[PDB]
This record gives sequence, C-alpha cells and structure tokens, in this order.
Amino acid sequence: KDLLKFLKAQTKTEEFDAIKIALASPDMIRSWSFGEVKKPETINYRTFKPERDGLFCARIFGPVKDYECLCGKYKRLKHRGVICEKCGVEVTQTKVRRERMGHIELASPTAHIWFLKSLPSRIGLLLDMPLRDIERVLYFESYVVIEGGMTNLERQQILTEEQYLDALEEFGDEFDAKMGAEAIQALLKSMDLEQECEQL
Amino acid sequence: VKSDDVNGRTKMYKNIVDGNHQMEPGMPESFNVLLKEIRSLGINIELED
Amino acid sequence: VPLDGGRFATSDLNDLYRRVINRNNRLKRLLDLAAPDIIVRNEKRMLQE
Amino acid sequence: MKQGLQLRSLAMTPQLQQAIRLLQLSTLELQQELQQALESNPLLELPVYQGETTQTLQDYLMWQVELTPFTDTDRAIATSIVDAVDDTGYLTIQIEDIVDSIGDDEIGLEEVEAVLKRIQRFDPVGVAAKDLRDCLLIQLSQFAKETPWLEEARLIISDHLDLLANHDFRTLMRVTRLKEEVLKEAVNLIQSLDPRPGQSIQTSEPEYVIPDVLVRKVSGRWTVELNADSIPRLKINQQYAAMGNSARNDADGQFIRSNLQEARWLIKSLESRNDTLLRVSRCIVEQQQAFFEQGEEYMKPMVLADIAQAVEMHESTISRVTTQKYLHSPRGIFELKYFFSSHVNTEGGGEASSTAIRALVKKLIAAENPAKPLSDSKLTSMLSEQGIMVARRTVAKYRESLSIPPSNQRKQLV
DNA sequence: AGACGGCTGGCACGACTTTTGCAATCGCAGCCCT
DNA sequence: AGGGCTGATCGTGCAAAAGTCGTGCCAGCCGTCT
Repeated sequence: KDLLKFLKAQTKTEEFDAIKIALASPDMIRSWSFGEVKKPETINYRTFKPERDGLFCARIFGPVKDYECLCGKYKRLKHRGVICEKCGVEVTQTKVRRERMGHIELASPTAHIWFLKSLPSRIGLLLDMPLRDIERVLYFESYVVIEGGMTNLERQQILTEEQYLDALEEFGDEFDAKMGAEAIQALLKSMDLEQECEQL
Repeated sequence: VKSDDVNGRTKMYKNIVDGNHQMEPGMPESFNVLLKEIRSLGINIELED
Repeated sequence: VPLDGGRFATSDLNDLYRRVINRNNRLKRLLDLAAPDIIVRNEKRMLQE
Repeated sequence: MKQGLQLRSLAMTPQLQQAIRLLQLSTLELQQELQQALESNPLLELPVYQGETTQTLQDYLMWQVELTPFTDTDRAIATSIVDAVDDTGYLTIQIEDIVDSIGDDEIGLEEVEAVLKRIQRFDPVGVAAKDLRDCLLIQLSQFAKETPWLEEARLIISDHLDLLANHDFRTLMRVTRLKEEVLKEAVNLIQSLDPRPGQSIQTSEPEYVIPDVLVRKVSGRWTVELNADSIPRLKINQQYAAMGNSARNDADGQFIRSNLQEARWLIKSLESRNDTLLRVSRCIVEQQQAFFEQGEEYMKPMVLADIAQAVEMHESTISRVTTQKYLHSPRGIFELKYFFSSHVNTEGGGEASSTAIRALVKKLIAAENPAKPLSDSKLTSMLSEQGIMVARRTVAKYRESLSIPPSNQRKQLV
C-alpha cells in the first residue's frame, strides 16, 4: 500500500437510494461471518487484557484499539496486510470494529418466534406446508414422514416420534421419516407452493 | 450535526476552520450501524442506487 | 457501562458466541462419534433457541 | 528391632502423573487448560465505551492529527507514530519499525520524520517522544526563550545528559564551563520539563493483580482465605450421567465411564492442588506473618523443607505444585516463592534471611548522605550492626541485586 | 598528576531448588494361532 | 485338537539432572590530593 489513498479510501459513502429489506440465504450470512471465539468471559481483571476467544476477544470483531495487537506482534498502523502469527486480527482502524458482527452456527435449528407471535400470525404462510406446525417441528421430537409411497404414508404427512417408530417398525425401511424439523416443517422444506397456490 | 456521533465532528471542525461549511449526506451513521444490525446483515436487500 | 470502575457491568451486552463455539465444536467432535440422538437433539434445541 | 519376616504400597505414573503435573502450573494456566479440556467432555459442566476525551489519550493525539490538514500518507504516518506509543508517552515503535512493517518504499524516512515532527507537539507537547530527549529540546524550544538561563539549560540538554545522569555537578561545570550554581536554575527548570507528557495520560497504566489467596489477618494470626471465586469449579454433566446407564450400547457406556473417570481424576487433581496450597499457605503465613506484618525488612528465612517439616507439608508434591501462587495481604501482592526468604547467618541463636537484607540495605542506602551514598563496606557495617553480618561481598552483591548506586558511583555534588 | 578506595560488577563454587519423565501386571478364558 | 495370549484395571512422587542463588572474590577505575 502506497498509503497515498488508504486514508482516502477510508472515507466513503453510498447513495442508498431505493433500499430494500428482505430475507436471504445463509451464504451471505457466513459471508458476514469472519471470526471464531469460544468463551463467555467478559473481561479479565487479572491482567486487564482482552478475553482470548471470549467476549470482546482478539482475532474477532475487527481491529484493536491501536494498530498494535493484543499479543503485541505487528504493532504499527503502517502494517496493513501483514497478519501476525500470535493472534490473527486485522490491524486497521477501530471503525471496522463496529462494522464486524459474526455468525453462530451450532449446526442445528429450533423455534422461530417470528411466526404466530406478531399481530399477524404468519405461522401458516411462514410454515407453508407445515401451516403453523413449524413451532411443533422445532423440537426434533417427531421425525415425521419425509417421503415414501411404498409405505401407506404421504411424503408431507405427520409422523410423531411414536408414529415415526411405529412406521419404521411396521413399514420396515420403506416409511421414510425425519426430524429437525420434526413435526411438519421438514416436509415444508420438501414442498412446492405452486400446487398450494393453485389449490387455494 | 446536532447530536452525538463525534465521528464527523472532526470533518465539521475542519470544514468550518477552512470555512468550507460543507457536510456529506453519508448514512444515518447509526442506520449504517443498523445495517451492521440487519439481523447481522441478514436483511440487506438494500438496492442502493 | 462501568459505573464504579472495578466492575464493568455490561448493561445487556452479553455474548452467546460462547454457546455458539461450545455447541458447534462439541457437535463436530461427537458427530464423528455417532452421538446419541437425545444429546444431539438437546444441543439442537438449545443451539437455535 | 532385629530382622526376620513381617513388614509390607505404591503410587501411580503417567496418567496420575500427568494430572499432578497439570497442577504445578499457574492459576490461569490451569484455567485455560481446564477450558480446553472441557471443550471435549460431554459429561461435565451502549454500542461501545470510552474514557477521558479531548484528553482522549493516544487517541486524542490521533484525533488532533485527524484535526489538522494532511494527506493520506501524512495521516497514515502520524497514526503509525501515535499507535506506536507506549504507556510512557514516547513513540513506542520508531520510524524504522513502521517502515519495516509497512514494507512501503513510498513511505520514507524523511516523510515519516516530517509527519512525526508535525505531530511532535500537538496534544500534548512531546508526544510519540521517540526516546524523549529531543522531546525535551522541543519542550524547551516551544517554551518561550524569555525564560532566564534558557541558554544554559539548552546547552546542558543538548549533549550533557550523561554528566547530569551521575549527578556530577562538578563534572558538568568543568565540561560546559557554566557558571557554578548559576546553571542550577537551568537544571531545576530541566527537572520541571514535564517528562512523560505522553504518560501524563499514557501512564493511565492499569493495575493488574490476581492473587491466588487473600490474607485478611483477621484479628491477628494472618487468616489466609483461598480465592474460591478464582478457584474454578469442575461440574459433571449429570444429564450425561443419567443418559449412560440406560444406554443399551456398551460402547457408549464405556466411553462415558472413561470420560467420567478422567474428569474425576482432573477434578480431584485441582482440588488436591487447592487444599495443599491452602495448608502450605497457612504454614507460610504463620512463618511470614512477621513478613506479613512488619514487612520484607522483617522477612524471616523461609524454606520449603523447613515449612514442610513445620506444617507437615507434602515432601515432593509441594515442591512440584509450589509454582505460581500469589497472595493479597496487608503487605501487598506476594508470590509463593516470594514468601520463602533465603537463609542468612545470625549469632546468638537468632536467624537471618534475604528479603530482610534487601529491605535493610534499601533503608541503609536511604540513610546515607544525598551527596555520598552508603558504601558497600558501610552497608556491611550497617548489616553487622543490625546483627545480619552480611559482610562487604554480599553487601555489594545485594546492592547490585537492589540495583542502586553505591558510594563512589552515587556520589553527587552537594 | 598517580595512587588510594570503594565501586562494582565479573567470576567463582558449591547449596538449595526443581521439573519432568516417568504405569503397571492383573485376570481368565475365549479367541486366535498352531 | 492344543498352545499363546490377550489385556479389560491396575492413579498425590520423586528424582535427577540441572540449575541457580549467596557469598565471596577480584580486577580495573575514577575523584582526588597529593
């Protein structure tokens, strides 16, 4: 970096005309996701130092107060793209420290308190094929039928945990039935709204 | 100008001292922070034109 | 928001990334170990709760 | 009495040995290790904030740099100077370090020096001092030349720092040829040059201490209480404990039982470390209550074998786990090894130590002429008068340990 | 205007500490090797 | 049909080589008054 435009590039703004608000897919969600921190610790009065992969942790949530790092390596504002090995965090302006959220995966779903709670209970539309059954499906405790025409069960059919076990025992390995989402929301995930729109 | 985010305070002071008397629309700096939100940018259909 | 200086007392600024990394790493480890459906499901419930 | 038949155990090695080795570590060393271990076990258990501003510390210097007209490179170099400033207020990393970290040929020594000189005295005067000395020259030059004896002070500050370092006023007067005691006004003004103008704010140096225990000296007999909040607690996941016996699969039960055994061994290791620490700490606080009360000057010769014999402490587990224990008491924050003071000779059945000697030597050098400090021979005489009998060899050696100038080198013009 | 003198730290030896590097053969009996 | 052979369990020290302090000891040096 010639440093003749780095500060110049630091100050910028957009028009933001005709802004839209809508959902997305997890790709951009992890595109925002950058770091990985482990601990819930707030601050250590033992050394008055930031938590290591904790809250307000280094190698996470953006730069450090100075261009100096928490470990101490590559401590200069002149160092722009060099990443110290001791703790990997971008050494730059603290403004980006406000402009860095994270993404938390934990690899599994649960209840969305988005539907059936607001003045409009989108539940039915939100759960689509489940139709206000996504909340019940948020328990991984039914493993309802996913597919299976050989078994006398619809693909989008409710098979509670006991119902799932009975189907697996009776229909053998023909009555496919999965959970997470458990009651109906997985079959919602395996559904097409075009037929539902035509039927409605 | 009239509040809290001293971030463009430096720009305002520099412009006034230069007699520039100029400001940049930018973003509600706090709505730029609300984008920082955006369900963690989860809602960014923002079609900035 | 440290009022007294000795203790910060983060006024509603807790981080659940603790739970995030805990559950994700535990799930990654136990997944290779064919974890019980019960433990996996409890982690699932608390994971997206 | 004699020999015939009769008579009749053993310890464990490797796994128990590893668990024991974990405890000789530091407190936070044990805490981070516990976190990393618990990362595995499935059977165990108002956007931001700010300080003084405009008065914004190093960031105030960064802002005053952002408060002046400069290009992208000038601002970047000023930021490199400001961010590379230590808690003493001087430029922590020089221009060369910033150039090396950047690796940019466009940023040059001349450009960096110009940007730093533009940021030499803005808020406050003498920031990023880059080894304050030319910072002192900058303070003198920024100070009005109408101040009397300013020429003498500037001449002294130019290249006579070494002569003033030894407090050799005679050498300074002979070298600079300054009028004797007329340069005293200049020297006093140099004393009031506001060093650490950066540290004035940058010395916001925070205080850090995590004593492993607290000695309340509760009505005498210094009452040592273990830092239970600083003592971690190992919890076993009882849900896993109730979810393994019902496991009709033997492999899951075996893995759970092995994990439980390992976790129990670890928790027992931590608890044994804590308990042995508490017992030995009680023994030492009994031994170092005089060190706790009167202080390091009255710090008795304390040793582990003597303490182990005195308190029936562990003969070798103690020698292992003794590392890294800290205590907060009326004296202050003291290390575990800091409690034990070396052995020194004392006649008439009395006894002597090392920390006692250090504090006594500090007092004796304090009890010396400001022009002429106490000789190592004089320190030996003082120690013998105290009954310590340190002698000149150990006196000079400990004064070196105390890191103070003795007589012929602390000598100053009165 | 060179020696005194204590500094003052380099150098020394042992004397107290100290850290790591160290797990088994059980126990039968069935299974594998011969 | 007979031998090998297997480890499921078997857990608060020490010891050992090393290091490191205490105290001494020693060698040059500078302030100075000769």
